[PDB]
Amino acid sequence: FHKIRNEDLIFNESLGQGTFTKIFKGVRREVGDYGQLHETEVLLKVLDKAHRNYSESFFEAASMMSKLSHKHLVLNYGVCVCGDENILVQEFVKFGSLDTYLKKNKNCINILWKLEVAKQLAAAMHFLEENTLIHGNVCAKNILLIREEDRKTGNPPFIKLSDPGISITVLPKDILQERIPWVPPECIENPKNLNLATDKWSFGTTLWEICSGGDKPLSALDSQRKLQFYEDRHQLPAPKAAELANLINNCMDYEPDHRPSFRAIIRDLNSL
Ligand SMILES: c1nc2c(NC3CCCCC3)nc(Nc3ccc(N4CCOCC4)cc3)nc2[nH]1
Repeated sequence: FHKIRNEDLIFNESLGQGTFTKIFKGVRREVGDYGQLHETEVLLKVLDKAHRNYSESFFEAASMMSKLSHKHLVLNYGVCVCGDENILVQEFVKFGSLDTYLKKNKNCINILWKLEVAKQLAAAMHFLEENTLIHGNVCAKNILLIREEDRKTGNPPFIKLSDPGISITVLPKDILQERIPWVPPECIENPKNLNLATDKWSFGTTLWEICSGGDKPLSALDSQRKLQFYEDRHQLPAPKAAELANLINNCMDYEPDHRPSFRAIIRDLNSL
């Protein structure tokens, strides 16, 4: 990772929090191409000091996203490690997270918008699958909107996938359980079971989110009831906008080997 000086980072407004993290908008002072000085908007992700013993997995998650270059993956700019502070410096994405956007605009996002975003997510996941790279935390909170639909020029929305955060292979079991039904049943059974098939299941859950106006599936269930939902081999209810319900259920197959390839998923989306 490129090291960024603490003195070159300005922290501004809080945008939210993740698992053991706090997230801020900020500014990076840098020398750009041609030696020109710039002050650039950036996303600053800060690992909680109390959880600094997770720093390796915190940074490894961003490393994954920088292994490859792709138009649908958020860019990492560098890191700042100062004292007990572990900071990831990333691309600031203008319109924020997809789950909040879907809720704010639930009454003016139509099925073609949802389909285009699903296709873009599937394109990203196909790229990762071809590179045998596991993401491990596909969810609408980890999708960011670079630009909105422009109905007048026929320009679609454009999304990027963000880094997965600290891996479910090291997180406390209670956090994995709270993340049902994004975490697949085999990973609840054994977090070592994390596999490319993991991301097909989570992709299904994320499609459910995309079709549900920012509702969170099973949010009314406490953790014990979420665990029992998997024990009973239940499926999520069809979204009211049900056009992708079959694909959701095909991806959320309790048998990992039966989940479709992302090539097959894209074929299904393109046939709609
Ligand atoms: C990598 N990770 C990113 C973000 N993650 C946030 C993490 C906390 C919840 C909101 C998204 N936000 C980013 N930008 C935001 C842009 C607008 C935002 N909102 C717009 C709608 O009104 C609320 C703020 C929020 C975050 N960019 C980014 N790159």
